[PDB]
Amino acid sequence: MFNNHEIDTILSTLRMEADPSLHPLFEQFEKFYEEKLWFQLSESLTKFFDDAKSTPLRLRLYDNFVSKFYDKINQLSVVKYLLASLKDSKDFDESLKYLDDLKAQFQELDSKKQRNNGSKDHGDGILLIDSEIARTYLLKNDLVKARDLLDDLEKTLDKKDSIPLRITNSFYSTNSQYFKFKNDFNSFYYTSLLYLSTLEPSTSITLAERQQLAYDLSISALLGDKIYNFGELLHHPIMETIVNDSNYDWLFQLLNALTVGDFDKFDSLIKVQISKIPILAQHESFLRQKICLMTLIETVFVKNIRMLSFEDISKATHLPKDNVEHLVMRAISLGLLKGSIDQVNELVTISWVQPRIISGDQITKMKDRLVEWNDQVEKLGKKMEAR
Amino acid sequence: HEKVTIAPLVLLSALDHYERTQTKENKRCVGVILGDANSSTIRVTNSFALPFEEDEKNSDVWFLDHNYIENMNEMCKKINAKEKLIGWYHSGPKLRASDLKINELFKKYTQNNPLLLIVDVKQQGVGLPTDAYVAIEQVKDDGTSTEKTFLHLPCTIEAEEAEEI
Amino acid sequence: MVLEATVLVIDNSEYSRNGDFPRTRFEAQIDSVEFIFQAKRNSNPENTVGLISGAGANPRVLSTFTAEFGKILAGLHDTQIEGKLHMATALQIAQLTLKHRQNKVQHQRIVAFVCSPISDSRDELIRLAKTLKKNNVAVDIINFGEIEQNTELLDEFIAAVNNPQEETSHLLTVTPGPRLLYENIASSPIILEEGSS
Repeated sequence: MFNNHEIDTILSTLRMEADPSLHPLFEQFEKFYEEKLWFQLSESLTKFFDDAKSTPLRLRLYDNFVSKFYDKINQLSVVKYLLASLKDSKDFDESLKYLDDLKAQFQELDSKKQRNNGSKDHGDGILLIDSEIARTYLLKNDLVKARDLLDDLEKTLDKKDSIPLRITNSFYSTNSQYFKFKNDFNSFYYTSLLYLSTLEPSTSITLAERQQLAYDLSISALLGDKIYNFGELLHHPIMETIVNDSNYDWLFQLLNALTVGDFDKFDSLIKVQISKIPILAQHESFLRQKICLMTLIETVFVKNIRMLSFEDISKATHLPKDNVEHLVMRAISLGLLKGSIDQVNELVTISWVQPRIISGDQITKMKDRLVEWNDQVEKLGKKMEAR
Repeated sequence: HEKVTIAPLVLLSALDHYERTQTKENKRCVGVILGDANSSTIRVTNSFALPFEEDEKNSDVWFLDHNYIENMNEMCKKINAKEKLIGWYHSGPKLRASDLKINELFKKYTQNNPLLLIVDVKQQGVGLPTDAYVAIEQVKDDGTSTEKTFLHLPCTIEAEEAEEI
Repeated sequence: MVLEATVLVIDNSEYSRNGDFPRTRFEAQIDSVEFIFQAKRNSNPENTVGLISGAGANPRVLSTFTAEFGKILAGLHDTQIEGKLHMATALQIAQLTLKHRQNKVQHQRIVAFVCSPISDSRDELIRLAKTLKKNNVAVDIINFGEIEQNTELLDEFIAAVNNPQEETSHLLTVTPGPRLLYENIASSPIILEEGSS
């Protein structure tokens, strides 16, 4: 409707008498495009509330403003939504014109400065080039050429700095599909962890991102192993605010399945769709054996007992003692326990380096044993005050 | 290894300014250190005083002169030109968070690694209340973000031929 | 009137980084602020202008008290491109700044350049306004571009400080348009009451 012309007129008139960037033929075209309230392009502060609609092919007219453009909003605001609205366009020719043809040293290093960035406020798109090359070629090339695109990127990340952490989101979004094309998801799980911490700032705080992120966190935590098993599911319950079923309900049963460890609960967990991956069969016994071990480690540690045996370990995992010795060693190399399991003695020696977070049940007795037992040293040291 | 060696004149020079303006009770006195160190080992001998004031209710209130305070360093440059700015020292009795936000402004004038000491107006502890800070980017396992934080290192009091006896 | 120490507070927000003025905004602001520094330098021999940035994600500090514009250039070429103006926190720094003057014979007039609207309430600035009459210091408010899209939140700030022109409470207003950026001083009373040109 007329919301494009009316709102832009107020902000422009209070600054410029006549629109410097808008050509007098293009001024009427602002409200002439669509029938909706918000169109596919805008300027200055009005552009902040504007985003892409369907296929913003009219951005060429917005790029046509160069000379007098900076008299309204700074000249570096062109590339803000230029490549943001084309994210759903998926075109190779339109990407090369805004990346390779953009090059560097255009007008910005002559009469102005350069803040790099470019997707917020006003910044130059040189830093935007190296960030968007990996996304455009993500669905084009394969795992071979995908490594060379990360070399010019990761090295650029350490070469220059940016205040917003959103630049890692595009870095983690590329590695998300890069690790998805592979087999082992261990690297895919650690990638989504730092991606969630960067969701708090701007650049799409909407809940549409949590829908696709919950699907990544469900598969990453299933076949990945870093900290506990399900312990990271209750830290950020962003999945409870989105669709419950369609692969999102597997984490509902997985929460109470690992605490129990019954085979009947696993039938509702894995289905025919997820059972076509051979990696699932390997980590099916890795999740249950670890969560049953985490309980035994908390159980074995009371006061003086650092040592387990082959009884409670094999009965909980329902596995023969011959394999269990070598199956824990796969989790031993992860930094859990440094102990050395014996054979003839049938006793598990445990050197426990594991942090084991989520405290507060122990701290009642744990913290008091660092005072009352330490007070025994203070009482016995009062007889040393002679000199 | 990085070991901060502090001259006792630093504590005595600031103690005079605590009595003059009656600066105490959650009032920080900012200062700058001096020395020549091209290695990881930091040698702190001479020190200056920065006329800093803050608010107790608002920890974001800070005012620090950039090139106006450096006139003391220019006057000292003609005295000793071998020593330059290797860092800075604050008070921070409750350890205000204002130093966590901006590590650039203090590093701009100090080419050495960022260093932040603690001189309390009290300093009455029998232990070692004087603490050193190194501001770098350290990975945190808390699950929030990895940002610039303080790195604690042990320090001591310097003894040379002048002040030993 | 007499020896004074100007406290300069500019606005680094996105409205100062654009071309809203139909010649140049931030390019000619380097000269206009320098011309004001040179105008007070010829009127009084003692000139110290602190440069405090009250915008860009909490208030910052660029330059400090100096007698030459060379040190001011270090803050003129470096401008933060994000953040907005925070009046509440930046004023509390300016209140403590009033006590950092050298000699009592040097007066103080706070000069603030506001390029962006603020969300701070007026009642918070009323209790903070009594510090001007306590230290017997002046204040100068230059605002352009906010009055068009927003009301004046510093009008009541002058009401509690209202005093005859021989002490403090000097209110200024600048409206942009088809003009010159240096010419904006002519509409302000600061250019008047001077016998030098």
